[PDB]
Amino acid sequence: MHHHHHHGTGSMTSSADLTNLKELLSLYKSLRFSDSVAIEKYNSLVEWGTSTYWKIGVQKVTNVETSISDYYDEVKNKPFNIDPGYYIFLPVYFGSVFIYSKGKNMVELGSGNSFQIPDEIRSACNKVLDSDNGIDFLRFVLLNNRWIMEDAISKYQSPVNIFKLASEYGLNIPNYLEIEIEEDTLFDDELYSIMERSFDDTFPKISISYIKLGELKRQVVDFFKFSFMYIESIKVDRIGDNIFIPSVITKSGKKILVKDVDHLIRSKVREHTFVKVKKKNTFSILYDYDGNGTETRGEVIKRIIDTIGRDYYVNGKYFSKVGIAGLKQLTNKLDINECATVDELVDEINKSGTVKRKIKNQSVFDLSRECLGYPEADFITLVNNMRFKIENCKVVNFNIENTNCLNNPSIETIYGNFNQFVSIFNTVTDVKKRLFE
Amino acid sequence: SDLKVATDNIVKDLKKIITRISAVSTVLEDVQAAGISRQFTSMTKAITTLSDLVTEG
Amino acid sequence: RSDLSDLKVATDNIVKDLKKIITRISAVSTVLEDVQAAGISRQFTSMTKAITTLSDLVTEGKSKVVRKK
Amino acid sequence: SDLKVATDNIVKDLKKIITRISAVSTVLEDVQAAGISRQFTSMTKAITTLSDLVTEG
Amino acid sequence: LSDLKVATDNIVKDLKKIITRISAVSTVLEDVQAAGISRQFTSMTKAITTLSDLVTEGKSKVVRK
Amino acid sequence: MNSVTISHAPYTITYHDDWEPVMSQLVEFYNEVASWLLRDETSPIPDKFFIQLKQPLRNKRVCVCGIDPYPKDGTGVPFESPNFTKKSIKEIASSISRLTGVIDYKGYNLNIIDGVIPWNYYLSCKLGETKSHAIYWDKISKLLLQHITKHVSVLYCLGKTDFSNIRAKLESPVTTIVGYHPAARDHQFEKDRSFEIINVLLELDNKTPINWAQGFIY
Amino acid sequence: MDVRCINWFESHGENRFLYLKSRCRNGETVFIRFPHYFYYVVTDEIYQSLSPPPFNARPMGKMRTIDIDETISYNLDIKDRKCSVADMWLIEEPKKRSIQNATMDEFFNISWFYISNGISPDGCYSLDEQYLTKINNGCYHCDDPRNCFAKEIPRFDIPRSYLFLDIECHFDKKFPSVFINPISHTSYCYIDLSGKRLLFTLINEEMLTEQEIQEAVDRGCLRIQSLMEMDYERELVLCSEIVLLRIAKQLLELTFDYVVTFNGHNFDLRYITNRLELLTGEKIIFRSPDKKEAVHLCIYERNQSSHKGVCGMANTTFHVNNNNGTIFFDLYSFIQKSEKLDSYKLDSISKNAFSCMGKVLNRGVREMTFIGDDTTDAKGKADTFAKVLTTGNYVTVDEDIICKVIRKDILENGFKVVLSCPTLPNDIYKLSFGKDDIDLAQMYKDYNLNIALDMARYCIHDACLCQYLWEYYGVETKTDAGAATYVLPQSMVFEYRASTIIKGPLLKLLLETKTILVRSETKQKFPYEGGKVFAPKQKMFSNNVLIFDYNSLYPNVCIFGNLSPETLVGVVVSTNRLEEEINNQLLLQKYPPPRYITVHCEPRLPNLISEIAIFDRSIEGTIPRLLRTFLAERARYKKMLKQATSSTEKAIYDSMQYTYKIVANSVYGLMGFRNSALYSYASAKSCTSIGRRMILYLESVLNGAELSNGMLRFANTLSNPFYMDDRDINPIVKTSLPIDYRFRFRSVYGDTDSVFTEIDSQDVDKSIEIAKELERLINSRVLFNNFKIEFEAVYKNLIMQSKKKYTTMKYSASSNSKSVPERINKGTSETRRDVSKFHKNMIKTYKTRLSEMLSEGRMNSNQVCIDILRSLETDLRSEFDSRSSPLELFMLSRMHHSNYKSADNPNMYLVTEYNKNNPETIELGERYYFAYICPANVPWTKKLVNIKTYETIIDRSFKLGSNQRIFYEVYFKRLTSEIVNLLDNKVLCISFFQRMFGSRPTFYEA
DNA sequence: GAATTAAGCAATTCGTAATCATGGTCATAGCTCCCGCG
DNA sequence: CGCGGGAGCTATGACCATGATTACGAATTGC
Ligand SMILES: Cc1cn([C@H]2CC[C@@H](COP(=O)(O)OP(=O)(O)OP(=O)(O)O)O2)c(=O)[nH]c1=O
Ligand SMILES: [Mg+2]
Repeated sequence: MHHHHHHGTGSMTSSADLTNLKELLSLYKSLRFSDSVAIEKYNSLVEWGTSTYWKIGVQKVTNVETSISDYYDEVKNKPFNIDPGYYIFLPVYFGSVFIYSKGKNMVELGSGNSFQIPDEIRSACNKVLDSDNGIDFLRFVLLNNRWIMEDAISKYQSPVNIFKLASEYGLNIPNYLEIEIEEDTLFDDELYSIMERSFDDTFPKISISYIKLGELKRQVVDFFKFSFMYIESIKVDRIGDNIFIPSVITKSGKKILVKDVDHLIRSKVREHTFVKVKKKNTFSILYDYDGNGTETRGEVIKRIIDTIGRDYYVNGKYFSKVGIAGLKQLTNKLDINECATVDELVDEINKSGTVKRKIKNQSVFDLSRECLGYPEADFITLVNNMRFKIENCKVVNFNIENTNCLNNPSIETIYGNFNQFVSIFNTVTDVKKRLFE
Repeated sequence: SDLKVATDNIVKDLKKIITRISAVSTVLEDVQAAGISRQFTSMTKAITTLSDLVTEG
Repeated sequence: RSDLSDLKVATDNIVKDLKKIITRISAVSTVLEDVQAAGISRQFTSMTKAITTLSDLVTEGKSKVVRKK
Repeated sequence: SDLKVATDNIVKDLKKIITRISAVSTVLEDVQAAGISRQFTSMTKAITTLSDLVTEG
Repeated sequence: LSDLKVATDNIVKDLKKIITRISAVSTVLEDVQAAGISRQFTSMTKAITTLSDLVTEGKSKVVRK
Repeated sequence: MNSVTISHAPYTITYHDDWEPVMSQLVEFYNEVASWLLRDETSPIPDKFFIQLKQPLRNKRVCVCGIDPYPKDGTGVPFESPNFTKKSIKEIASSISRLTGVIDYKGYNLNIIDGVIPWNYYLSCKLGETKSHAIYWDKISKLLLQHITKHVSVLYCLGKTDFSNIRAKLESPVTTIVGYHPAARDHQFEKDRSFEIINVLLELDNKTPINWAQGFIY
Repeated sequence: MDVRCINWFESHGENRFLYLKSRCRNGETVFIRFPHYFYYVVTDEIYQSLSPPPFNARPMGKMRTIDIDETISYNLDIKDRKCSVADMWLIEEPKKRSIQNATMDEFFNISWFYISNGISPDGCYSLDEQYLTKINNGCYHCDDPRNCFAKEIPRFDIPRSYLFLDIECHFDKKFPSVFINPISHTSYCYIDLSGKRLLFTLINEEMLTEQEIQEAVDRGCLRIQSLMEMDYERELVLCSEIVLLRIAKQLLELTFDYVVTFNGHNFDLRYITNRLELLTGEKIIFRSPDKKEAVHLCIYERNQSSHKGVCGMANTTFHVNNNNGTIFFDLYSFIQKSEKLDSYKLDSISKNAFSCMGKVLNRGVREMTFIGDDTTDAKGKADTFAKVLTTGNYVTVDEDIICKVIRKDILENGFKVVLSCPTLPNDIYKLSFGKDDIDLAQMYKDYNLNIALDMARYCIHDACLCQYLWEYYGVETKTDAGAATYVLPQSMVFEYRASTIIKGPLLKLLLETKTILVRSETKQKFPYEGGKVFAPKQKMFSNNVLIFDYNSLYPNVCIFGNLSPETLVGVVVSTNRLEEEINNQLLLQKYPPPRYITVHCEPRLPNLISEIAIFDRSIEGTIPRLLRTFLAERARYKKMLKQATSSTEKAIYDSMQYTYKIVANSVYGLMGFRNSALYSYASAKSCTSIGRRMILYLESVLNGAELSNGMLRFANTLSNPFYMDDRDINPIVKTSLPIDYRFRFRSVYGDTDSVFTEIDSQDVDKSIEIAKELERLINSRVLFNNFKIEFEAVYKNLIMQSKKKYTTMKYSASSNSKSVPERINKGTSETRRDVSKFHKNMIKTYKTRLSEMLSEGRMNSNQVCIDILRSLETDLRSEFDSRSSPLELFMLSRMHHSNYKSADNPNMYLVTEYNKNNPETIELGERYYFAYICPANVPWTKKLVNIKTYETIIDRSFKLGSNQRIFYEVYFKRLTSEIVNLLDNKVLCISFFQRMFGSRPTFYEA
């Protein structure tokens, strides 16, 4: 009524509404760069703006093609002439490109999925982001489970000083060649080899990107030749406590590097066949492409697991193995001293308050899954098709109900390792009962 | 039995051709895969004419 | 095998090999028509088995490269 | 015993062809005569290649 | 038969099939030579010789002059 | 810059070409209400009821909407005071001075800003009375404000009670900001930060922000 | 000082006064003023830390403050819900005060005035005059409402005054404009404080010639020149329009208890004040009871947005800016909110309301003499019809032909009416007050004295028809119970939706139970499952179907499970079956099944696979106590419904108990509603989950249940679906039925709480008494705690199109074999408002034909389909060519709103094009008539595209042009579609649907 | 001048629009033979 | 005798028109 307005209107003109609108604008300017949490926050702010004002210029997004090509351009395989000036040279690495935007997460390029990172690297990323707020995102590279901070694209500040600051926080860093060319120089391949050896890295450097001080939208430079050589076999190489990298082997003996297991599947490579490969002077880079096989993704994974070994399974970007999971793997996951008994284990966690708080924060199932190094979705799919007998939060008997998930080789391999999962799960359950009850 | 050993040599040579297709077909571009697909359609229509010849007589 | 670059020339080479085998089976068909018109009695059960197995081989070699997207 | 009866039927069809050409050959006229002559030169080129393939061993 | 157009047409048309079958015999002979089986071509050589004699009689008969 | 003829005391309406789809309906509505409207001594004179129709609408992206002219000394342009004695334009100038830092000004004018059309919903009122001519200007106000919100990106309304139903007076959705009146008690227009909200909502629509310092009169 | 509260109302000025309009036993209207405060509830530490002291602060006692925030837990270490027990204070200031962490701010100051002072708004009070200070004559000031309103005497009757008015305005166009078109007639039903019901119509003498004025004076109509000459006792008074408007101003300025109109705030009163401001400059001045402030009548919009979708504006109501205490009541808005009808124009409401069956005594050439009494229709139907017929002029017979009343006679127990009707063959006919067979604009063109007196009669019929709709809908009793129950002012009762009318008794119980509900985290909405709707097992039912329905299912669920936002212990979710089974085991050992109910729900998120909500039943929740209050109100009005004799009183109390039922279902729905203060996603989700288990349990006992030798055997045991209880679970249950009865029961349909139990018998009486035994035995052995079912009806010839779409003959529990059954349509084409009258009539005709062809049983179903589709083709071609059915048979209805996800929606564009092109405007929430109109030269169109572009809004002044026609193919396609869902032989149906409408028909799948 | 509302979901039908199956057509790459000039 | 120009044919991928499927909102109603 006239004590209650012609229509109920909220406080649409407050400083909180202005802050929400400015946050909505900032998330709109970084829609292609953000994690799914910031996309959902953007959609919540769009819904608030459409409820608050009758229309807004921005709309809800359902799927976003996560690409960072706004600050890049067309890569040229041909030699070209440089412009004079002061330049900032960067190496481009082989591994999967990740971005650490203002959404505080590690965002995978081409999928937009937030990827789980170690706590020290995440803490260094928060220190870098809280040091200066002008940075749009941190271009990260994941190769052989090594988080190196390739680039720090900032809107207002020059990227030279942030790199040593990140190296102070324990972030892995590349070497830099900040030389004023000041003349027209043609990038021959011999100069490219000089530049790559002047980067002084044994890590696989696949392209070179240069930054101008007075110019944004930096350009990546790649010289290569497309090749097709014969593949003898696909082998694995140990890069961690449990994870393995894929690496196809030629008939001659050259090792073509594979980006991830997803790169191995997506190229649809099998033995005794040719591959679409980029050729470099130092090493070999398999090109990123979608293979033209008639088999599906699951059949490709079946053939790959049947080739490299039955005890390997697809664990995110890497192959993880099956072995005996005792107390030493639990102490390796908990990053503490090795213990032989449950008593020494709970005493050691009683010594370390940070590990004890970590055990509080995440549940028994998550601790037992991360100790075994299982993937999240595949293990959830496996356990959601099994049956359990529980006595005092312990698995005294397990049996699978639906065997249709066993067609996945990863799920079948983890079902083979499920006895060790039961052992680790009961051990972690006993640790939780003894420490906090 | 000249036709028998002739078709046996055809089977062996085409086995070599199909394993080379299996070697190169994952990484083919669209236009050359289109060309080899027209070649395989000519393959199929020629063999169905051969099957009609050996069926009707 | 070994190392190759610019695989379109190898594609042209194996297209030429398919041209050779297409002319070969056309030769077989055009002499088979003549030997059937000659009036000789022939038993082609094993021949029919050979054509059936070769057609299955052709289908198996085709099915990897038929459809895009 | 298929190639010999095949070429026997071929040479019988060519016997019929040569007899009908000799029947109609009281007049031929120049351009069609040059056409069948150049087809005959291509045919005897094929015959010469076949003779090379049977004498190479 | 008037104006000899149809006669010339259907003797040109048959010669294409004849040279196709001749190249067919050559190709299947290449196939059975590359298969690795041992064959003898004595009666084939006799047929080639008498076919060559009759077709060079045809060469002597075909000329318009 | 077309013109039409009406039967009552303005006797003509000079209007921009962007006002063309709503003029004949405005002519018939004003012809039916004007003989009752013009008995009262209106707060702008009848010759300046339709000054804002001379303004174009394609270049405007922001509508600054009041419910009526000032009860006295209305000049036909909304929120315009040559004497600069009106309270509403004084608090508007105070808010813009707090936004931009321009404190050395003689007056303010929302008409001289690019992309901003100042609007009165009801185009007149009786002298000394607020919303007294809503009776006469209801249909015209609805028609002309939907015509504005077809063109502008952001509609800004200066009254909580006056424009609570402005989402019902319009039917096509536009970016609507129902703000506090400048003469509201407890200084809610002093705590109002709506011009920044206008600029941010323009940047959300990929539009040029309003440089609010263009309205200052030195 | 004995008063009865009529209306409560706040001062419009800045100095906030709360007023009571009250009436004593002698008939004196007494006004009581109160200082209206802004009420805030703070803790004791906040109260003593207030640097400005409160004007008034009262101790509310030690009340617990519970954080109602729903946190899911992946383990069973749920932290206890944050209960902060503290002394709380009721802070009162005359000005609004922003207090940090002030709780219970969702309630209004008026509800806080009522409940903290113990005042019932529908209450009779002996006021202590030592707390009353007299301001002027009739108005008192009460500084202390606690002790003055302390003696609550029982209710006594008061002489309420009323002003029912309708006006008639001239119009050359389709609609009057207040600037050019005058008011022709203003009719009034004046009801004085002495009970004197005065009926008078003021006729504008400016629209009549002077000879016609003198002729009406000779006929007896009074000529007046001012207000002093005006007599309310004269039935017909002539005046100028200025004198007419000053009489309207004088009447509306009177302190009536109710000024009631139909569409009068939007049109009649607004036209009165606009024309009064135009012609003479005066304003209708409402003054305060203490006369400190005086406001003018300005009709203000109140626009409701929807709470679903994009939350666009969905409804607008119009109200009077009045502060004298008169409840200016628009019946149009009230019946819009309360009823669900095709049209909300006054003729449609009068047709649906005042319908009576009347038999014929005399037949003539042009006159038909109907009589109606307690034998022709139900008791009170004919008395209501006679009351409407006292001022009525036109009666519609069988809802299609309009007959003028020639002579009228009001009997003792009914009516006697002579109607200008063609001779009709049947003995009884439905008499209703529907459409009028006049064209008002044409009568305004050739306006003479006889047309003026006829329109004065129609105007006084409309003004008294406001009174007849006021008494028919029982707005007096509904207003009183809304003041008592919802704890609201009487003018504020109907003009608020669920949340507001919850906020009163919820505040009452929150003060009673010393419970405070607060929120810290953001409320998040997820989609949750609703009631479980079983598929119909059969398309036809030749057997009797017993209907068992839970008595207030979702309220009884929430009371049974103690489903409240604060009694939720926690929500336990699991992403995997290992953690699900571990949480299941520690759930059974941790929470005892008697004290805690663990409700298994579907997950709110895709990664979760289980979701169990635990509710503590040790302390009764706020939502269960609110539901107990509303089911107490519904039970007492159901008891008043069973004790009601007249049909109008039965309709009133049925609407009253249905209103309390919907309010209880809204206590449910507000926990599913994210913007509500009582939002508990776990509680609403658990309520649907428990109700789903209740329908599965009642189905499992009833499906496959057989009766044998007087022993009732269910298919499954009588186990509680949630835990083990002390009652017997044995399905073998002793009846009170004879041994020889051996029948089988099977469930064939279910819908949320209803289960459709098909008994193999066909006798009505035997099925009713066995179903009564089933209801008694289910309520005694099958059901538990507050769960009760009742047996409503036996469904003979139950024709079910789909889920929620059925047609049946109702044999109620109080009915028998010899009692006539009523035809219940539920969701079929006859009930849906987007279905035309031609569509409804043809579905009824062809359903009767299909029932005849299935009851004959002598020919195959394919021949039945052939003959029905041939008759359908003949009828459709005859309607397409002859076009004998008028536009009225094809008028579809739709409500106008702005709640559209697309700004370019065709419906809203159609209404805005209508509002641009026409003087009549369609408001938000208005139901308008639209029809598919195409040019008449267009032939039978096979493929139907751009169908919404052919929609034309039909109003009362719309005439179908010669160049235009009804686009028959759309209605025919929908009609043929529902018939081919009725029929078998699907291939022939596809073939006929392709040869008429060029498309594949959609068939329902069982 | 401001002042805060606002029940849930299930299920069916109907119109509209995006998506896809089927089919017709249209450039287009083989493709293969005829004609011709050196 | 041998290879280029040309022209009819023959599929063949690509593109577009038309109709059937399905998601998707709206309206409505059962609850
Ligand atoms: C009608 C309606 C119902 N509900 C819910 C709430 C309960 C169930 C069953 O209610 P029903 O009317 O069948 O019977 P019910 O009211 O439960 O019991 P009665 O037979 O009316 O006593 O549906 C609702 O949420 N909103 C509504 O408008
Ligand atoms: Mg019920």
